[PDB]
Amino acid sequence: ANDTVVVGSIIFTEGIIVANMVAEMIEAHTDLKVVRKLNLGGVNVNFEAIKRGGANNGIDIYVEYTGHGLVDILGFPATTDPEGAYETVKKEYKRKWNIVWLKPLGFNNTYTLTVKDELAKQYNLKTFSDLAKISDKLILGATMFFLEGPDGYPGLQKLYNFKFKHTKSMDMGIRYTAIDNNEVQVIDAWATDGLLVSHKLKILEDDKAFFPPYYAAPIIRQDVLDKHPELKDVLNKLANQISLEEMQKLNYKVDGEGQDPAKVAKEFLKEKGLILQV
Ligand SMILES: CC(=O)OCC[N+](C)(C)C
Repeated sequence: ANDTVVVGSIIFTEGIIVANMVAEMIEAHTDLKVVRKLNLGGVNVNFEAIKRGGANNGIDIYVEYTGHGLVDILGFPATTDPEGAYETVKKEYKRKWNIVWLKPLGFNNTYTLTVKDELAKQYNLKTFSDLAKISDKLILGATMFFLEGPDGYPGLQKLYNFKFKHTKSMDMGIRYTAIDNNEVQVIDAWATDGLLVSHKLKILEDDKAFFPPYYAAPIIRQDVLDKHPELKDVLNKLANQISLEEMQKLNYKVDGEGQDPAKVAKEFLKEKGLILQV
């Protein structure tokens, strides 16, 4: 039959690694072949693509974050525990879109606000509220995802009354260079970022609990499951197989050591026995 499915990803390190793992798992454990589609734009492009589906110049599968689905359903930022966010997006995406959330991969790749350790020491910063009190002295460098998202800086700024001198929209790797050079003093470090535990930075505490959980999980069209039911158990073989620490190390293999994400993804799966060597 030569059936194929389309796995989509935004172009960023973690997204392409986990999309590749999904692709490798499908090709290793089923007869299906996988088109890897890369999307440019924000955290909405994959959602609109999966509504279209692989037969309609969209995608069939991608790895989504629970908190993004939660804020999209609610229309307002909220906080809840991981199960609250996961069960809510799973039930709602099935009802409204016939999209199936599979099990979480294991890590929570949340937004953070992060400063240099020395700045945190110079002002005894521990929390977002501590930072807000001195924010009028500081420049924020952040990803376009953070600056444009409803769950990002817009709602965060209003809750804490952040007063940064200005914000600079920056590519993901650039923002680490920028804080290192003191071009900015705060960045939206993401919890799994490969360069994070490598730059002498302090992650501050979200003391008012603005952000939702951001647990990554594969999601798939129901009609693709209807045609290839084996995909559910195959993709759920990834369930809880990637801790925060594991994801950070894979991200660093790409961003810090220059390895290509296809090789990084496949070697991880082989090392953990999730695929066998052919
Ligand atoms: C681009 C993207 O989807 O990144 C997911 C991580 N997060 C929640 C910090 C934005």
